[PDB]
Amino acid sequence: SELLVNTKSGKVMGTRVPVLSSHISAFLGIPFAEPPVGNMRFRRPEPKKPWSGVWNASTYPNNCQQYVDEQFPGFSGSEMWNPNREMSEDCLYLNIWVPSPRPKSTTVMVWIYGGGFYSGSSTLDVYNGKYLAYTEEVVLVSLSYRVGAFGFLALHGSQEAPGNVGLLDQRMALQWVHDNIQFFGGDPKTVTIFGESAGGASVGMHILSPGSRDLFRRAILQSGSPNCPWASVSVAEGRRRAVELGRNLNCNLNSDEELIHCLREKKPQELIDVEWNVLPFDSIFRFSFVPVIDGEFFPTSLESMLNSGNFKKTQILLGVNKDEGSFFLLYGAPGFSKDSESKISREDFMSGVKLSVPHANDLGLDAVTLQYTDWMDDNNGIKNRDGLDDIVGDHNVICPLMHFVNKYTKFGNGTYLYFFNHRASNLVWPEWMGVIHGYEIEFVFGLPLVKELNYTAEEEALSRRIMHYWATFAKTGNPNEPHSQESKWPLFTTKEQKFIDLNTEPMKVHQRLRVQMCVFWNQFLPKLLNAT
Amino acid sequence: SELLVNTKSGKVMGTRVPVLSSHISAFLGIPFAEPPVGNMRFRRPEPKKPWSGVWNASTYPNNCQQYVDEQFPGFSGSEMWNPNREMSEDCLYLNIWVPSPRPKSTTVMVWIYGGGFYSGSSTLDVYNGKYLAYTEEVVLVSLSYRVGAFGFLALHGSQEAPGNVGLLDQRMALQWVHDNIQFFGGDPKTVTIFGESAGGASVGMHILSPGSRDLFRRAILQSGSPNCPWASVSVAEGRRRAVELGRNLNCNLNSDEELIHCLREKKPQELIDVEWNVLPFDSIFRFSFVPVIDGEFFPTSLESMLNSGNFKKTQILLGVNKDEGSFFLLYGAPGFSKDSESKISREDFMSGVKLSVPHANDLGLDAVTLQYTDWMDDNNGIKNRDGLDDIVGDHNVICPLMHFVNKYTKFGNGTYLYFFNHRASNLVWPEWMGVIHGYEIEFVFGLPLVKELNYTAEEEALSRRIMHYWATFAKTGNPNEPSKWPLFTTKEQKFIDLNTEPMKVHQRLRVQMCVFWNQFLPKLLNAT
Ligand SMILES: *[C@@H]1O[C@H](CO)[C@@H](O)[C@H](O)[C@H]1NC(C)=O
Ligand SMILES: *[C@@H]1O[C@H](CO)[C@@H](O)[C@H](O)[C@H]1NC(C)=O
Ligand SMILES: *[C@@H]1O[C@H](CO)[C@@H](O)[C@H](O)[C@H]1NC(C)=O
Ligand SMILES: *[C@@H]1O[C@H](CO)[C@@H](O)[C@H](O)[C@H]1NC(C)=O
Repeated sequence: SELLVNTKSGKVMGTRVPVLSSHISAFLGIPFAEPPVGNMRFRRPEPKKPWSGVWNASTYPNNCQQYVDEQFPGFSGSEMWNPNREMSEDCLYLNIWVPSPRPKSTTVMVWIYGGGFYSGSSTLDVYNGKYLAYTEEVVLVSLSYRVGAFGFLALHGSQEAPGNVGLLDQRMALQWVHDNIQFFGGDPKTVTIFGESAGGASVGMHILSPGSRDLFRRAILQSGSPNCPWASVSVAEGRRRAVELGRNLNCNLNSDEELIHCLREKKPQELIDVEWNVLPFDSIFRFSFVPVIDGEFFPTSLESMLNSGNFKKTQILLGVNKDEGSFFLLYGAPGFSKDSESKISREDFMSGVKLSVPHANDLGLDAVTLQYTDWMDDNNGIKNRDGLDDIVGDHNVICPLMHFVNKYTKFGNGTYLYFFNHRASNLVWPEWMGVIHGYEIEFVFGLPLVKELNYTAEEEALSRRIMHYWATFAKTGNPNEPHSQESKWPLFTTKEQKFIDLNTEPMKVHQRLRVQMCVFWNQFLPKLLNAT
Repeated sequence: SELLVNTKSGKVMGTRVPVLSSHISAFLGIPFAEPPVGNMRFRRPEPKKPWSGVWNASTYPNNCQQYVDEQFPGFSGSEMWNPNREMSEDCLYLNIWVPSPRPKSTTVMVWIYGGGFYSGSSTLDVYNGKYLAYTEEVVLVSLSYRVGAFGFLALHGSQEAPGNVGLLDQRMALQWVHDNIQFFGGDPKTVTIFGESAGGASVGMHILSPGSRDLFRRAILQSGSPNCPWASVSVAEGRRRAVELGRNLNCNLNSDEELIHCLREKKPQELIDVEWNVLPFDSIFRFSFVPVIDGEFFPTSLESMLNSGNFKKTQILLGVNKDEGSFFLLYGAPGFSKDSESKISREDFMSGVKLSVPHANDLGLDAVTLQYTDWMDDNNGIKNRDGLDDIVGDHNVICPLMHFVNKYTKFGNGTYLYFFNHRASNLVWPEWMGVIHGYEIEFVFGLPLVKELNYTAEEEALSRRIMHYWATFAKTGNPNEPSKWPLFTTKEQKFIDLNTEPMKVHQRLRVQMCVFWNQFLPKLLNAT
């Protein structure tokens, strides 16, 4: 049968799902590892031992234990990111969308959800893969990984909670695709991994990690890179937060054994109710438990690896959105509201920069302030809002990614940079937020194609050309169809540094995405802070 | 006789001079101090001893001993600033232009030449005071002071070479005006001291110094303020440079007394030939012997005086030119030429900022570089040239003056700020230099009023309104006579452009860059 597939770990039964007046096969909730429960919490994942019979893979699996956003109860703008299925530590499953009839050895694209490494699910509506798998004729995989303490608690030295197990969970799902995707009509030699935000950081992390390199062909990074200030911590910082989590729950802090054993006795929600209390400073765009530069998953410092070219050399397609930071200012900085224009006073602007660059000293803070303050009009609420907006987006996403793209391009075999700046017609968030963090995803996933979602005709075209760029890139390493016809997305070179805007208007080629601000964030500020 | 005046020091005989198809009286080279020669070298000035008979005040006096610019021989653009009389240590004299007939108790304006404290003359053509004295009916005086080591060699503690004697020469000339100007129809109670560059800084220094405050009513500072980075040094740096000047001339350095006896045996030119060797860094807009913060002429640090309001409270009228730094890049920065557009490679730009901010560490240099580099086009020679140009102008003149203006206005009784940006139609310097340092001077002195100088009619009108602003201000404390030049307040921070077009009011002159130069860089350097 088309829906019955025999994998290396057991039989699986999918379900025929309708998609845009047609249909396709979907294998949902396929396990790829042993439930990391009990004495398995915090430990490296273990392959799902083979099962007998037929696994019912017709419904979405559970979502990993995570923090749930309740800021705006009922609001679709925020609710669309919360788990839409029951949470559980038993959450290591992957979803697959196969074109019907089943391809022979077609391109495969593996999605890695974002969520600051503290949240995220593979079952969200904006990640429904039937549209992209169907339209571009690709085998689309949806993986999952442990988040928060459950996936990144790190006590370097210990083997019970070594850290980066969330990254290892992803790697095991990738090793699984490598071993069984051929049975679903996918070609394991042509697999592309792509993700947004924390997911984009992950992709760049597999690009770097020797243990992940051979498990994929190419990579796509959306609004995130391995070197983001919020994407990792030192073993020292990791241990401290680990111990502080224990302190927070009254645990025996004498040994990693006692601390860990204590943590494993707590219910999931207990660890989550205190998750945010371990951060070093009051801040925005900083998450408690994230990847650690251990010296194993990451041989050396991310920078030294980027400089020496120690990473997979292949093709990459990456980019960012116009307003990466508004979402985070709305939730954590004073003066911001989703119900107003959020004009910021000079006082709140100041509080906003300290909140945005929590690791900076006074001199650093003055440098940032000066770099984004129009001193002829310092009391302009609008310029203060947008300035603070750019600070958050530049420091946390755009510039770290530009540093990555420039370093990588020195060794890579092809780079394609994009600047997504389209404000969706049916956006439910206030206009001041602009092109919000995560809102290029619904276009990558073809949501604009479904009529009842009420997107405009031009947004459907944008979605269609974006999915095609992604898919064509996945298949060939180039988003452009060889001597096709339409405008050509140019390669990003260390010399020209070209990139295109992604929106509903004709293609526009640009150069040096936000160099001025990024030179500040990538070169000057670091030297300023390093000096004291 | 109108040309014969009895001063408290002795008789003076002036000379009737023609000015724009008319005449006025001119008393040139009147001694106000004892010749600071021989044993008087480096010492505070001594009042001129009364003479008997009639002093011939019909011709300009000597210019003080100074380094002479020879970069462009014959070139009028640089020549107009060189001594135009015999140089001599016997140079403490002042000149006076009195409108004819001799007015009765009228406004007095005292000019103090600039020149980095290492040069300058009161006899230059651009300082001829007949046009301004005539046109605005004011009594115009140009004084003189010792420059270079002769006026600022400072060995604090010593009474033989205490430093700041050049500022004192200035003060003695003012004291002389305060005592004798009434005899020329001047009103000692309505005296305005004005100067450009080093002279503008001097004006600001008299504004701060308790010993100078009662000798004048109001002040005008052009392209200079007391707090300029090149306008002063500490007693330690002053001594260090002094001792180094000795080292350069194989002088006995065992004691100040021996070092000083040695320096006094040398001919003026021997001191000058080594003057520049005492600077601490390779640099531009940095001069060897300048005023020193001694705790005497300057009670405490310039900044503390500005903060505590420890200075004369009155009306001030000051400004800067659009391109203050081009003159200095041309003489000391790589890539610059007088006969070229001077596009600056990226390499020359780098060494250029290094030369402009000699005291900064590497982080400071990166900060300055980042602040002035358009990274979407960093290999643009024009932008690199203009950028380096603004760095030198902003750091040395504009921002230091703006910090001064903002501090003063908190206690002052009236501030009028200007931004002069009119490129002379008949300028001999290349276009890239723009509105050059010192070139608003010819307008203040009304040179555009003389037909054979080939200025345009609009430049003559500009000169006339500038002179009237200066004179009216000098005369009432307001450049406006009852388009209004708005008063500068700490709140509005208004200022006007000074050019051939109609008046345009603006706010916060170069505030973005000056926040960097006045607040961020200093803090960066103090922390690193
Ligand atoms: C798989 O589960 C779905 C959802 O309840 C159900 O409709 C389907 O019949 C199940 N498959 C079998 C035959 O167990
Ligand atoms: C990629 O590598 C191939 C083979 O080494 C080479 O021919 C090609 O020029 C490279 N392309 C890029 C964009 O570096
Ligand atoms: C004053 O000195 C000048 C300069 O030599 C001389 O020409 C003039 O005749 C002198 N005045 C008189 C008449 O004493
Ligand atoms: C100047 O001083 C007078 C007298 O004290 C005062 O009334 C006036 O407001 C002051 N003007 C300015 C510009 O400060």
